[PDB]
Amino acid sequence: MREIVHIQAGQCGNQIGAKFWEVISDEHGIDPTGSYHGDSDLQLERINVYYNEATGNKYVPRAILVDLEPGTMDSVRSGPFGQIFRPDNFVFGQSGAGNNWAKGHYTEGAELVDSVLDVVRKESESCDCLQGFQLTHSLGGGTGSGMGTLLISKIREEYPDRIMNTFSVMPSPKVSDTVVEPYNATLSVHQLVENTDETYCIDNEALYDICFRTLKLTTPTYGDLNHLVSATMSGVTTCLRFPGQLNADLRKLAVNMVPFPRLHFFMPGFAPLTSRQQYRALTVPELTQQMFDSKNMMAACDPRHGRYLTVAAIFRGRMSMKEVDEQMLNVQNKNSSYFVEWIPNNVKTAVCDIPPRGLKMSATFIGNSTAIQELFKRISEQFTAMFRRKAFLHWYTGEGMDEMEFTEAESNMNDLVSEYQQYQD
Amino acid sequence: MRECISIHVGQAGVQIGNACWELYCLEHGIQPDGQMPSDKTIGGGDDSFNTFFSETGAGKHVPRAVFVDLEPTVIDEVRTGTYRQLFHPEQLITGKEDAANNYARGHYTIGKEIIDLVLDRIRKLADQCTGLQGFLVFHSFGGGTGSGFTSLLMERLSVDYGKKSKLEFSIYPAPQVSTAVVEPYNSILTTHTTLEHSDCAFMVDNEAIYDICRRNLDIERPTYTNLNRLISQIVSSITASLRFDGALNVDLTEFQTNLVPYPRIHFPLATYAPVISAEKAYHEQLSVAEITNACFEPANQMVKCDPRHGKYMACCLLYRGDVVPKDVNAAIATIKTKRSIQFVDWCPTGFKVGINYQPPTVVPGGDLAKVQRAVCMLSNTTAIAEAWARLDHKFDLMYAKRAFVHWYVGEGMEEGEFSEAREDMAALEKDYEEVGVD
Amino acid sequence: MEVIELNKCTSGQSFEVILKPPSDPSLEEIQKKLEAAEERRKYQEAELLKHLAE
Amino acid sequence: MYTFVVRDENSSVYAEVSRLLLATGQWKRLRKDNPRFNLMLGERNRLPFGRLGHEPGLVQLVNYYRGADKLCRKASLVKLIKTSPELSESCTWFPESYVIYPTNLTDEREVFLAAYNRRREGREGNVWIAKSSGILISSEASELLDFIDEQGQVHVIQKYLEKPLLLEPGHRKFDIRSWVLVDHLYNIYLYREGVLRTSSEPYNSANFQDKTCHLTNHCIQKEYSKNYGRYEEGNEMFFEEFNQYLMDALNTTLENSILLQIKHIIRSCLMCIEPAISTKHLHYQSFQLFGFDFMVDEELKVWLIEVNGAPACAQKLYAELCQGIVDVAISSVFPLAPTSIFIKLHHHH
Ligand SMILES: Nc1nc2c(ncn2[C@@H]2O[C@H](COP(=O)(O)OP(=O)(O)OP(=O)(O)O)[C@@H](O)[C@H]2O)c(=O)[nH]1
Ligand SMILES: Nc1ncnc2c1ncn2[C@@H]1O[C@H](COP(=O)(O)OP(=O)(O)CP(=O)(O)O)[C@@H](O)[C@H]1O
Ligand SMILES: Nc1nc2c(ncn2[C@@H]2O[C@H](COP(=O)(O)OP(=O)(O)O)[C@@H](O)[C@H]2O)c(=O)[nH]1
Ligand SMILES: COc1cccc(C(=O)Nc2ccccc2F)c1
Ligand SMILES: COc1cccc(C(=O)Nc2ccccc2F)c1
Ligand SMILES: [Ca+2]
Ligand SMILES: [Ca+2]
Ligand SMILES: [Ca+2]
Ligand SMILES: [Mg+2]
Ligand SMILES: [Mg+2]
Ligand SMILES: [Mg+2]
Repeated sequence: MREIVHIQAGQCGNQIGAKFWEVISDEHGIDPTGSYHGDSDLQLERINVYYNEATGNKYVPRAILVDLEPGTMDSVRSGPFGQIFRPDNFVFGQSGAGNNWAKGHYTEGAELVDSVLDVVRKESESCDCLQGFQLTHSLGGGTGSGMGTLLISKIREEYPDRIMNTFSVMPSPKVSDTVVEPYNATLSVHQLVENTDETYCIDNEALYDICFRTLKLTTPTYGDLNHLVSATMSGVTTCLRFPGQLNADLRKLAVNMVPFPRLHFFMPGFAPLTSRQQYRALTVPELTQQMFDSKNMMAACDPRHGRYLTVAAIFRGRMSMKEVDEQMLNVQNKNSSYFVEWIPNNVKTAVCDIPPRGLKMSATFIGNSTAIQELFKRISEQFTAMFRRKAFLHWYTGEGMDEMEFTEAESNMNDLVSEYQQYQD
Repeated sequence: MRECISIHVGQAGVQIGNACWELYCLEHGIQPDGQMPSDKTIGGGDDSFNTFFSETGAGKHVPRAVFVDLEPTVIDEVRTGTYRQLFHPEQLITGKEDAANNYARGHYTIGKEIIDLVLDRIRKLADQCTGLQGFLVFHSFGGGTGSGFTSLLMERLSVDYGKKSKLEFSIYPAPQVSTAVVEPYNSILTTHTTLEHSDCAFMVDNEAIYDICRRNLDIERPTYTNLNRLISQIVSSITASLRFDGALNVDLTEFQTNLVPYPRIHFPLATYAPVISAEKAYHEQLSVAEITNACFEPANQMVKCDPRHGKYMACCLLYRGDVVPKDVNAAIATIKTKRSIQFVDWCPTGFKVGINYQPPTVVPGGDLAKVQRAVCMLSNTTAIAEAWARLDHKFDLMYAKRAFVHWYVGEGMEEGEFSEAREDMAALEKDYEEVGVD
Repeated sequence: MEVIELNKCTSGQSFEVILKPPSDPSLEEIQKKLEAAEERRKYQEAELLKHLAE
Repeated sequence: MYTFVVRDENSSVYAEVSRLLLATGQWKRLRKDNPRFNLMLGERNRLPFGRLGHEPGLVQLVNYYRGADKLCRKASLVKLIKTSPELSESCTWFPESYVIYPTNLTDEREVFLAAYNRRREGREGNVWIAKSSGILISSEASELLDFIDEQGQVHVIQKYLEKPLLLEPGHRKFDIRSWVLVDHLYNIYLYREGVLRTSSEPYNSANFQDKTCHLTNHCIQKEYSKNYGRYEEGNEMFFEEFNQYLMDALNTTLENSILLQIKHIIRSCLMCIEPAISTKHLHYQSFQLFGFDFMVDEELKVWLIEVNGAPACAQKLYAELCQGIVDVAISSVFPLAPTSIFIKLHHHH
């Protein structure tokens, strides 16, 4: 019984989190009311990892919904699987955060954080043996970014020896809501550098390009983007939600993916990504090639611009595990220039027999690459183009922040970039 | 009669232990419920099999075994498995969260809080023994529990049972069946702290077992069940002398006397033949000469290495099945005139031979075919030092960058323990080179 | 090629063939190591809490 | 795409093999410490054979046979010939040799003297040569033994061929170099092209002090000889000229008079150590290029001088031999997407 507590905060965090619970509920056979209706015992083997079991054989997600405005969580409560969440687990204010990191982290968010921790403590007290937490949020807004990182800081103070992982959506000028997103993202990234064990970097720029170029979606929407995130979150959590020769908790996976404490920002990837030729069988070679292809990556960073410290590949569906090893060993032994040679056997493969809904087989890619530095450089440069003119700072100084805190977050992220660069050479 | 207590640590130790005791029962005619019809002494006896099995008043034969794991999922298999009735709950110890492949977590953080409970359970088994010989310890090198807790346990066992021998069955890490990159760290940390507490250690390289399963059993992708059944056959061949009437390796002390002239160099190479696929139409039965000759082919060694380029310090041949001394000696003469068998000048050039007439037992539905005769050679070669050099080199690559070191320091281990353990391994490699130099 | 120490029983036999002649820490100390590592964990955790308190 | 590493920057032979591999567009060179290689062009000394064949899914091959140094060491070769029944102490194609350790350190001092005194008493030629892995030629055992004690490494004293075959005109000594390639299947291939390293000075039996007419080394002739390059360019006569000479002068051929013995010697040496170094059932594979050095006496009997484990090649023959290495040694294990230049010396494995 290795329970995980899920937290979703802000608009982005709650909309991606909702779809995540929609997808995995379908895979485990949980209907919108929490009743089980599957046909395989593998569905219930590890169900308690993400679901609590209530009276009447009902399964309730171990999820806490957080926001500083009601709108998004009203939509969740009225959505497809809205009724499956615990009513007491909705914690929300009315003020909003105005896409303002300071409001989420220091003012509005500070008034609500204690009530969120009460629910978190309630979910944790009922865990036989809590592994750790996972947070879904964006870094470009105010609630998920500002209050999300505030929540991480107070969760680490109370549960210092528990794993803290996040799925973090990084802002991009191509899919943007406001101009202050580089400010909010730079402030958050430093919080994550310190207080998370694993952070999956989901770049809205990559999500957009995949929809526009690969999926041939003329005008991508946030929904189209969240389909990619749902599928990716299901792939990264597959091994914990189903049984197999892989007996790994969050800490074991962290111990084998993070060689240096601050370098824990991952590039996720998924395959296939097919446009509506959608019935064609996808061979193992094709799954492997695409899974390592940059165009299937979701961090908007070119893996050929850096080096892989560690890689984890998860294959789902009925397939030849012999042919899997052959193709995996093929990709490594054919591009060993992009793998650091001072971490032997740093490419690990994991298989799962249950494929996602509507797919014969799939593959999820989790890379700890120094190329991720290009993402932090992009944000850093957008931050500095504005901060050198102190543009839009009054939104933040009005909440009590000083310019010094920005200068320190600027330097903290340039230090992070410099740290990736040394290991890339 | 003198008792032997088996200790199974971590997933590797526990799953291999489960396969061995399954095989032990099949070899001694013990049913899953513990009954043993051929045992005419109900509720006691000092027979050979009694070294591994105690007896209750009701006639149950209970393994002299403790299983220890920091998470319960693997040991829960034993609790609800075919042989659940063999053991009682006091023999199965499980924590709630494992060492996360972190030596420091198993040895220090978690080991400190569970060591005393594990010793208490072992003491209860020891109190049933009239003349305990010592312990057989099964564990992996790579796991956080198999590496970290085992080394702590071995340190304490040397305190609480100073005059008892301790043998090891250790699983050497192979990337083909591992998802962990830190196992070189764990292997070298546990070897350093266990070296002076172990009288004789049989390393099994998962790489070797993996390739034997694919090559000889025609398994395209062997599983832990395939690997463990083959390993339990090798283990059974090694411990048979303790469980059956005989005169060779009759007690644990004799393993050191016959295989380990130098204490630190206590890692004998195991070679086993024949391994024949059960799915075969029907295999030609190999002769004594052929299976004996097979003991000098690298393809059936428990650790891939080249004994042609080392020196031998000791050599035992353990035969099971239809084998007579006449044919063993005739085969040995043929192999000397053909093979490259160089003993060290301060050791006699000879072989100790043991023959058990009962052929190998095969688990029904298993992968191994019933053979009329089989042999396991235990030779203390300097060539096994190739295995340490491989492991130490991977250690050096990661430690030069301090990759993953913070995970260990975070659990209270000092960084100096890495270099302390590495320097000890360097001295071990130098000891091998001093013994096998021309 | 000499054979020595031939022993025979109903379940097997054993012998030796010669082809050619030749030419710890106390319980107290283990507790200190364990407690020392525990103290280092405590110190490191206290520094984290101090950091979070600031 | 195959991958190889280069761990010997001084090998002219495998510097060309590496140049050819890359030219095929189907081989990629990795950093010398990258373990994910198919082929290793290893270092000469302390090559880590123990780390080969442990990479999942990679068939690995190395250009050196582990244990072949027994054949390619001065003292090692002598011990092997005397102790191996296949070669026996009565081996007819190897000069009487002895392993002598300097007194400042088994040893064959007395055995050598016993044979030495026998020749001195029998009026027979008693000229011996001392060398190690720095050569002295003398007819007095006192000088030979004293010269070795002044050194601090093992030496070998073997009988000096006092009746060498002398080329005309010039009246000059020579030796024959043969390149042999043993592949992973332990096939023994003899390169069809050999080279005679000739001395450009007249052979003088009444003066072993001047070692320029006695040592046919390409470096000694080009440094201490005053007729270097007179009769043949670079004191290198090739088989076509030598075969034409043997016909004109001795009314015989190179195949009949010499090559039959050379092929016999090669097979005998390599078959002897095959059980010790074969990689047939090993987790990795080996091949290796050897340089056999022979001497011919005036009776047209061939004598084995030494075996070189890391030989160089005659400038004119680098392209053909190196290509031949890629064909039978490398591509035979890693095929790509004639009239062979080698002579296969058949044998029983
Ligand atoms: N031969 C064999 N090897 C195993 C088996 N189980 C695990 N291993 C190997 O053991 C190493 C991993 O260590 P484990 O024993 O699984 O870990 P542990 O001892 O339980 O310690 P934790 O980290 O707390 O889980 C890897 O090299 C595996 O390949 C098994 O059943 N048979
Ligand atoms: N027993 C012997 N009788 C006559 N000449 C001999 C001899 N031993 C050596 N030589 C001469 O010495 C020369 C080289 O000797 P040797 O081969 O032992 O040194 P070396 O190994 O440094 C040269 P290489 O390795 O390139 O063949 C040969 O060309 C040969 O002419
Ligand atoms: N991928 C994705 N990104 C989103 C979604 N909603 C908002 N974003 C991004 O999140 C950032 C805005 O933060 P938001 O979550 O709306 O602010 P918050 O409610 O205060 O946490 C911008 O970078 C948006 O592009 C969504 O549904 N999917
Ligand atoms: C001169 O060009 C500039 C200057 C300053 C900032 C940016 C920029 O890219 N802004 C941005 C990036 C991600 C999300 C929202 C954003 F507003 C561009
Ligand atoms: C919130 O973050 C999470 C949640 C659940 C699982 C993981 C994870 O890292 N899983 C994993 C990594 C490598 C290989 C196989 C795996 F299953 C991360
Ligand atoms: Ca307020
Ligand atoms: Ca009895
Ligand atoms: Ca002891
Ligand atoms: Mg918004
Ligand atoms: Mg475990
Ligand atoms: Mg030489």
